[PDB]
Parts: sequence; structure tokens; C-alpha cells
Amino acid sequence: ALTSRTELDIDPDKLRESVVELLERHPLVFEGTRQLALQHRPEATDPWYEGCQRQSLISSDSDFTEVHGELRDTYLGEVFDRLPFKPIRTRIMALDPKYCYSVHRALTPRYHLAVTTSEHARFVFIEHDKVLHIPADGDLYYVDTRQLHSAFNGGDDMRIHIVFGTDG
Amino acid sequence: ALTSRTELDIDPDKLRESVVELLERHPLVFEGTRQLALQHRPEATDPWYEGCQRQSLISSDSDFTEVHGELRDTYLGEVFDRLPFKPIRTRIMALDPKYCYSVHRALTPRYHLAVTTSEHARFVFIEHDKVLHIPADGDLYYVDTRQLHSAFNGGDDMRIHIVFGTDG
Ligand SMILES: [Fe+3]
Ligand SMILES: [Fe+3]
Repeated sequence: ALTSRTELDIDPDKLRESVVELLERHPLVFEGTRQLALQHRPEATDPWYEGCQRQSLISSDSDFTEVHGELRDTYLGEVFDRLPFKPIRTRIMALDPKYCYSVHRALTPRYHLAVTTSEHARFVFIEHDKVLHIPADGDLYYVDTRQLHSAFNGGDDMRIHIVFGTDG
Repeated sequence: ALTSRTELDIDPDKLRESVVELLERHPLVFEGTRQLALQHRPEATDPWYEGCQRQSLISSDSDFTEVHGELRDTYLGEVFDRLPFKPIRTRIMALDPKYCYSVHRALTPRYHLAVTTSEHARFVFIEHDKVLHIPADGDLYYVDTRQLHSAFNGGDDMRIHIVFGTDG
């Protein structure tokens, strides 16, 4: 299916406060889609940003396995503890205000946990002709972004998701 | 329904080059949605832009009845001649690359003639759960933007529409 929900029973409000606090120490990079890597390659020199990527040439996710160490004392660490799968290349993926990206097919589905969002942030599946909202309800949403799609944020606030990759 | 198409048999390439030459003598204003008024109130002193003002400044479209004189001997004036209705407050309305607007209900539904567009430009109707594309095929698309909707342009180029009002 396009999307499925899995209850993590995470507190959206404590999760937000934890993310907002982390970005004050480790700010998002890029524009349009702003990013922070939450997993890094073993023994990485640039653990907070190496995993961040948006150029046309996508590289493999398999090496970004280490949840950063300073997360285990934060509520954001609790999200990783509750995951029912082993995540790879986890990133904060924040859509800027009034921003959307190209209609395209992604390489791989991802799980999205919306941290901050609004009714103006949607996924748009072109062939399925469905519009999908991911609420900041503390639960995990599988989104099949291999389907022809775009995402937009028509609001004036950043739409912040945590986006988890998986092998299996 | 959300949309309807009336055959106009405008030539897309001629309309496009007509619009490009107009715009380099009368530039678009604003960011995000960039605009130019093609109709003005009688005796308007700022006829190319008064019709572009935001809603809180405009009681209704009905006063903007006059097609600019310099349009009559161009291909654009031919477009006005072929419409099956009396147009009011017609504007060029260009959506910026990678831009979208909030999910809202528009005051007034309008007729769209796409000038330049791409597969990355769509209307999104939230309640109807439908995604619409308006092709640059020389025909006129009524779009009921009173419905809860957004629009987005995920391409690298501006999505240029001519947007016609009507009083019926
Ligand atoms: Fe824990
Ligand atoms: Fe649908």
C-alpha cells in the first residue's frame, strides 16, 4: 500500500522539544529540503552531515548505521529504541515554507515521523491520484515514495520529518 | 465539478512567444506567484498592476473590464476575441519554480489558459482527493479554486498561466 501507520506511542510534544533543542546545537544544512544526519558510518569524521544528500546521484544507505551517541539521553533517542526495524541513513528532512519538489519516483520507500507539520504539507501521488497528510501524532508512517509523487509544504513554517531508511 | 475544458484552438507556440514579448516590456511583479494585469479599470493610472493587488484591496473583479489597448493588434488580443464569455480582471499568473501556496479556499473560481507548464505543475484538491494538470494545449480550463486546494510547481521553470475572471 501507499502508506501504513505503526504506533510508537511517542509523545509528539516532547519529541518536538527534543528536536528543536537538537537543531540549536546541530543546525540543518541546505535549503528547500534542509537536512541533518541522525545516523553515521562507523568511526565517522563528519557524523552529523555525511549522510545528508540531495544531488542527482544517490549513493548507498547501508553504511549509515550508528545512531549518534549524544542522542541516547534525549527523547529523540527513545524514538530509535522503539523502532520495530533496524534503521539506516536516518535524517531529519525539513521542507522549507512554500516549497515543493519535482514529480518523480524515489529509489526506496522510507518511514516518516512528522515532528512539525500543518495542513499545508502533503504528499501527492500522481498515478494513484491520492493526497496524503502525515500528522505529528508520534507514530511512524511508511510512505512508498517509489510511487510517482511530489511533496509540498504550502505553510509558512518548516515541515520537519524524521525519515528512516530500512534494509529489513 | 472541479474542472471543465472549453475548446479554444489557440496556438500554444504563438501564445507563448506573445507572452514572452509582452513580459519583457511589462515585467511580472511579486515573488512566488508573479503577476501582470491584462485588464484594467477605466482611467486606471496603474493599469498593468492595479489588478494584481491582494484580495484585501479588491472588492470584486467586476471593475477590471478593459483589455489594455496595446494588446489589440497582438496575438494576445486575438485570445481575448475568441473567449465565449466577457472576461474580467484577467492576469498573467506565473508560479515560481519549486514553489507552492497554502491549502486554502479561493474567493473566486477562474479560467486558466496554460502558457508554459510541465508535468511538475499540478492543482491539488484536498477534499475531493484529486490532482489536476492543466496542459499548454491552447484550450481553456475552468478550475473551481473555491474548493480546498493548493497548487505547486515542482519544475525548474516558472509555470505561466493566463487566468481569466468572468461575470457570466
Ligand atoms: Fe530508551
Ligand atoms: Fe483520488
